Amino acid sequence: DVSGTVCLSALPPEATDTLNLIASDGPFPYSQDGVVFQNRESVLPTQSYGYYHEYTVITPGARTRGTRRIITGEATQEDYYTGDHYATFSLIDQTC
Amino acid sequence: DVSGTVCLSALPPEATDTLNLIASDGPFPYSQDGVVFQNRESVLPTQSYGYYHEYTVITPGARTRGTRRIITGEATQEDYYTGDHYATFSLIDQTC
Ligand SMILES: Nc1nc2c(ncn2[C@@H]2O[C@H](CO)[C@@H](O)[C@H]2OP(=O)(O)O)c(=O)[nH]1
Repeated sequence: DVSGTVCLSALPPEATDTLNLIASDGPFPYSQDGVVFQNRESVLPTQSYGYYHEYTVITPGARTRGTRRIITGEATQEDYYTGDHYATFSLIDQTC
Repeated sequence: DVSGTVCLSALPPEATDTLNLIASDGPFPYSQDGVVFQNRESVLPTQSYGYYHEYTVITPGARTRGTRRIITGEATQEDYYTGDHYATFSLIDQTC
């Protein structure tokens, strides 16, 4: 299930950076940016393979790509944030 | 993010000195000169470990290494100046 909506202004600032890169189709910092998200645990609505894609939200100070991601779906403004490596997701509201 | 491009001639004269030392591969005045800059804070673009190196820009009168540095990247002409110990950076333009 999606755990509700979150305002974009409330997320780490790097979430805005990632959304801007998604809007321009990159260039992205990581080679794994833009791979298909398989939704293996069915936390997001079930869709055909390839509907969802994932992108890194950089965590400053982290030595890895970290645990923050944006997952896009195909619908307009269908962008989900996870801060916990795909355990929970929130729909991003870009208007607040 | 990088805060713009600045002409070399607009920087303190010591920045010119450090660039000339980098071009000759030293010798450098400080032992820390040439160590890897981690980009831990993700202020500069994401790159592999060892892409960036740090060099002192001497601050006149200081007893310590102070807060001024040049960070090189591996690309041609890719050099960043900070006067505030890595809080902000500007790209150096050696052509002006
Ligand atoms: N802030 C910061 N310091 C760095 C980085 N890479 C190397 N350093 C050095 O690591 C020290 C802290 O562990 C910092 O004081 C800085 O020392 P310098 O002043 O020698 O550059 C980096 O990515 N960020």
